[PDB]
Amino acid sequence: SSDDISMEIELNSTKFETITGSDVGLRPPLYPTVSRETLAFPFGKLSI
Amino acid sequence: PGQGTYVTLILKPYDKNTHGTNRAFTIYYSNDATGSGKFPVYSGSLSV
Repeated sequence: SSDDISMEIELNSTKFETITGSDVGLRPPLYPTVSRETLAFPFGKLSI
Repeated sequence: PGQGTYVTLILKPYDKNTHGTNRAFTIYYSNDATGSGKFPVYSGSLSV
């Protein structure tokens, strides 16, 4: 699940697409496969 | 610390061909006006 999630802020005319492959080397695994376990994807101080 | 960048490097698993016989590696950086020397920033054993 490298580069799987990605924030893309739209400005008034432009946009800037970042991605967690460009941010986070910490990778929440789908194992704990046992049901209803939710995950997290922190973006540290996204200076737009 | 100061001006600088983070780089997280994903490396291929071991090949007998392109990695030589040593399964380990070391990885340098420089400035680089080429020939000014290059600093060892990391050393490690690559995996199969």
